Amino acid sequence: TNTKGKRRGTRYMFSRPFRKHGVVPLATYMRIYKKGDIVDIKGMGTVQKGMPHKCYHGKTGRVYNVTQHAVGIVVNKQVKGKILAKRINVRIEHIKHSKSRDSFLKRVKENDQKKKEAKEKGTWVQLKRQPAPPREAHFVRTNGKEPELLEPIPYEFMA
Amino acid sequence: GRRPARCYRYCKNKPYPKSRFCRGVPDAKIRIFDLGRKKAKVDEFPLCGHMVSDEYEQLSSEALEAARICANKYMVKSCGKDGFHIRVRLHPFHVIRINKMLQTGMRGAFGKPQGTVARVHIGQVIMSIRTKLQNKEHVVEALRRAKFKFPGRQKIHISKKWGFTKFNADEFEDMVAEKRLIPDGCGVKYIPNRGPLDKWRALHS
Amino acid sequence: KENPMRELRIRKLCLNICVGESGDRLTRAAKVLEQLTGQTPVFSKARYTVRSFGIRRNEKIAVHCTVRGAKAEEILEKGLKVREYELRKNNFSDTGNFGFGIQEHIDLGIKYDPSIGIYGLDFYVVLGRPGFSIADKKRRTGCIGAKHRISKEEAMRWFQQKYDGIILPG
Amino acid sequence: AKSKNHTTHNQSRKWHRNGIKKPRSQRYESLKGVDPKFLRNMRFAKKH
Amino acid sequence: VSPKVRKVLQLLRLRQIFNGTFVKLNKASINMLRIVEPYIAWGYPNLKSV
Amino acid sequence: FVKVVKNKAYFKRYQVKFRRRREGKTDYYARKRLVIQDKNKYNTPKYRMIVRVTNRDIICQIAYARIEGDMIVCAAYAHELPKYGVKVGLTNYAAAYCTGLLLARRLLNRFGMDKIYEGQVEVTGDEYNVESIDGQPGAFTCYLDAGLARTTTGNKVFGALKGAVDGGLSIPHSTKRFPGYDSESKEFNAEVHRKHIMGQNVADYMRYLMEEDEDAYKKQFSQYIKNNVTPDMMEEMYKKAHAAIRENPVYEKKPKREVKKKRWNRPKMSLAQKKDRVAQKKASFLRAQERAA
RNA sequence: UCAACCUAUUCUCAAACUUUAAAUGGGUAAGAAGCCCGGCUCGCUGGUGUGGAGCCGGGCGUGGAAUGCGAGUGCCUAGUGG
RNA sequence: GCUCAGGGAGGACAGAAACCUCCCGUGGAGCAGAAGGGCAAAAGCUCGCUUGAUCUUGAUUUUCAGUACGAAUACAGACCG
RNA sequence: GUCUACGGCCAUACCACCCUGAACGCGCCCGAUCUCGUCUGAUCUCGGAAGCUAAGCAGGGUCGGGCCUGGUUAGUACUUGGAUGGGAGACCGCCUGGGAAUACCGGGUGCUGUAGGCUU
Ligand SMILES: [Mg+2]
Ligand SMILES: [Mg+2]
Ligand SMILES: [Mg+2]
Ligand SMILES: [Mg+2]
Ligand SMILES: [Mg+2]
Ligand SMILES: [Mg+2]
Ligand SMILES: [Mg+2]
Ligand SMILES: [Mg+2]
Ligand SMILES: [Mg+2]
Ligand SMILES: [Mg+2]
Ligand SMILES: [Mg+2]
Ligand SMILES: [Mg+2]
Repeated sequence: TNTKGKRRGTRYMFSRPFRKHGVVPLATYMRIYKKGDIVDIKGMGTVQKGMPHKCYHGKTGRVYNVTQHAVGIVVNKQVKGKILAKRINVRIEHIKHSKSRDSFLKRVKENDQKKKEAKEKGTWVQLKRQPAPPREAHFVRTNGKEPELLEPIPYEFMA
Repeated sequence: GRRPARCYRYCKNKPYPKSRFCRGVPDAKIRIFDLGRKKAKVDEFPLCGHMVSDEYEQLSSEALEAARICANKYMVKSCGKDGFHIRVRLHPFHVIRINKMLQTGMRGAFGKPQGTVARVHIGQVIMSIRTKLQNKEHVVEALRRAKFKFPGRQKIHISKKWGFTKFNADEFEDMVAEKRLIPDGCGVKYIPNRGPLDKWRALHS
Repeated sequence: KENPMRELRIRKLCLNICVGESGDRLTRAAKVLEQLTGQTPVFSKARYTVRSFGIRRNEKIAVHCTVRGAKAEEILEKGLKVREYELRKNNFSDTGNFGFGIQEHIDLGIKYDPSIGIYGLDFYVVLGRPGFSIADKKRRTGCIGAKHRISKEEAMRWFQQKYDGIILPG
Repeated sequence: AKSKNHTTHNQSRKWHRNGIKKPRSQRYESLKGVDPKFLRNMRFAKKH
Repeated sequence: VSPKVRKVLQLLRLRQIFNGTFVKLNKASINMLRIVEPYIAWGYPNLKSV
Repeated sequence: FVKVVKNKAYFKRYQVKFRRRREGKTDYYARKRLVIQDKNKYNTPKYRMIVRVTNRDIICQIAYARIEGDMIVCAAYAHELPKYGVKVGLTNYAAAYCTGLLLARRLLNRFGMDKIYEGQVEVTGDEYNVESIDGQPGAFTCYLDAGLARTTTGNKVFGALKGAVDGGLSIPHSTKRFPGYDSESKEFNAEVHRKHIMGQNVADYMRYLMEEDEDAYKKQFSQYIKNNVTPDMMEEMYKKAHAAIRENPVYEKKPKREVKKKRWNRPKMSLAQKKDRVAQKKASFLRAQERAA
């Protein structure tokens, strides 16, 4: 059986990247988190206070509490057959905002501005994102030259 | 009392080297790897012939040295004493294990280190010969006699490289004449156009 | 004419006496070079324990000082007037630093006391130049560049133009 | 009398037979665990 | 059936053997068909086929 | 020989410090413990009073940290003290107090809390710290930032601290480091601190040298002699400085000049020029060798 | 000369080595519980009707990827654990 | 407040190795231990002052049945360094 | 064009050597009475301005090492899925998709926020 330590098997997980050791940069401290900000977890070995458990490295949750040095977030952990939306308390530097919510917020304010525009004009814009359609019909100009002939080059055992 | 090589012939386990963890490995049998007139510059052996392999198998250290001796004997009777350069391009690092019986059985089953093998990919060179341009059939016959000391099926290929160098034989003399290659014994050193040009003027003076 | 901020000036003269024992021998050697310099010394402890020397770890076995400025120049001129203003060539470090070692401190002009005895001294003078405070100050620590360092030959020609000394090779 | 020791074989089909049900999504989840000084402040702000 | 393929077949509404369904093509749908693709034969039908 | 320490492997696995830590100007340990707002405070600024004492003037700024940089709100330098009446001597404890006071009164006039929060109108030297009064808007609190001065007793950093404290900034501090706190008996007399604030150590040393020997006096204090500051000038000169600072604190900017755009540095050599110069080096070396042969 | 050394080169490796570093895969999101305004409360935070949070009040529906399908929830419970 | 292992060059007895100095020195040292992570104006070494190794209710993580004990993480109320 | 004070991202900024720096600065520098601290005013602290770009630092150079970023290596190695494919095996080929890394060869060598100077 394996051991059941809190940090077992995290040799390459909580270690810093190559040539990014040293002092933590201070933007990661100066960022501010409201409640309901969608937040990634990425644990870090330069600090040990407030470590997210190795079940949560990479997982993304939602902030339900912000404190003086740490936030409390609500992440989904899957254990054997169920999913638990559970509360953890993570210090501020194991954490980034998720841009997955920010791209949606950009698209919402863009859809709302071009809904409040082109309602007075009368035209009907498209707001859903249809997926990448098949390529429509198009001519290919072979301007001048014949296409280049290819053939498989014969086997030479170069080893 | 060594087990026959058909036991430890396939690349079965994770590569398991003689290290801090597997200590007490008995000494590998092959230890001389390069011989012949190995103190000879690359201007005077143009031909290179490789015993290349064709099976993803494990060659043993004893088979490597038996093949070394079988090539060496034939080339010292054929191409004089010091008119060649043999080098075995495999060094055995994988150590293999032996669970010996004599009554426990299989409880506590993990082998003592027995011997040392080399794991060989498809197209990985086993032995390689550096000779002159008219001792080509002697190279072919030497590696053909050395195939029968190895398990599995090996091929023989005369290469387009100038000896034991990574540069092509039709371009070697042109490059060394225009001073991009500098002889230093068994090999040759390449000269880029990236250095400080004090080395450039030192070459061209 | 040369730029007056490249003057070869001594930065410190550090002296020591390694007695190899503790107690009375060491404390009277401390009294020796306090009597020499005019400032109290510091006892240098031993890092290791090596029983072929008879010293053990953290045992006080040396006495040293560092003197500056004018007092350094007077002590240095007394050491060169005991060795006749004549030094070997190997006495010069690659960084231009030099130094030597004298046999008994009576020769400097220190009056003898039988409660004191005699001790050999080791003089070591590190030179400088205006600007070597850069590598030692706190707030913006930098190095000192290549044109401003002290080479071995430009230090020994300083020696034999400022003390008019004789260096002998070997 | 040895036996098989650990297995997670039929566990996947056992889980997805009733389905991996994602957690209960509700507006207005609770407030226990929130910073109690902030929760004092919130209760006075509701009280007045 | 591998369970990923069973789920994509349940979304394509091919349950029994030798059923058929029209499917319009886009980037989501071609990847959905290609996860299934040892289990289906899918083509570009004529107007007579429709 | 010796094995080369600074080889390819050394330079490729070498990790730098930060830029400001390479130049040594900032201490990131103290900077992180000093500027980082509590995360429940939620974008509320955390103000600092930076004191940096140079060789020839004293820079006192206030600063709160954002992600883009450090926003400075107010700035006060020692080299604008001739506007207020300190002619020269810009890097002593007295000018440190004056620029701390100037920083405080200039910031409070920028925020419009100048009639409120006078602080010590007259300076005493003992402990003070301004209390925020009720109904009127609260006092400005900023925390002191000394950087890399070894914060021992009598530091001009703490001179500028007492300047901002008597100006009306509510900087938390204790009177252990002001000049006057004797380390043996552990008290803090105010009149010795007041002598250091009014520069009476300098005036007493001025009278000391002009009694002892005049040559070292003229070598030591020379711009005082050019600007005719006798030791009897000193205390009322700093009092007039404190009065002028407290009754006209706002800063006048110098107007922008039409710059003629002359290039003082050699611009970056281009690729065509550098491969052309190495072509010329190779051609010139070959022709010099073949005409020497 | 033969050595260690040192400097560029070269042959072969690593489950418990690594600068690089895939495929498969793991979370989150793809709106009405969302946006945008107007305003009150707080003993928390506070240069600052500051910051945050909570409460009212109003206006916004193109239901904001594809595809498929009616869903959520509560008892009691056998058998199983070679 | 200082920089470590190691190496180079000097220096009375002194040496392969005691001590003093200069220079290079991205951690090649140290942090009690087994190893892995982590760390350079520190988490290392040396000082100064000390008892937050204290009183107290909750929440959460960790193995988990999502139960205990242990260990740990943000807080909160004092009393302090 | 440029610098100081505080910085952000932390080498496109580092490291070795060389050249050039007008004005303001930043420095080196001159001192130790007082504050302070040492074996030593070297450091730290404190009081200054006789001198100097010599160093720091700033800008620039090197067929520079490094780093960053492209090409090549290569649709190679590897790889999700498939066959009643091959082979005695080892392993290999094919279909459906995804797709790296050295060596080698080019390009780049700090951007920039807030406050305040200089270039009368
Ligand atoms: Mg096996
Ligand atoms: Mg069985
Ligand atoms: Mg069982
Ligand atoms: Mg500090
Ligand atoms: Mg039953
Ligand atoms: Mg510390
Ligand atoms: Mg001095
Ligand atoms: Mg200079
Ligand atoms: Mg210069
Ligand atoms: Mg380069
Ligand atoms: Mg700038
Ligand atoms: Mg003009």
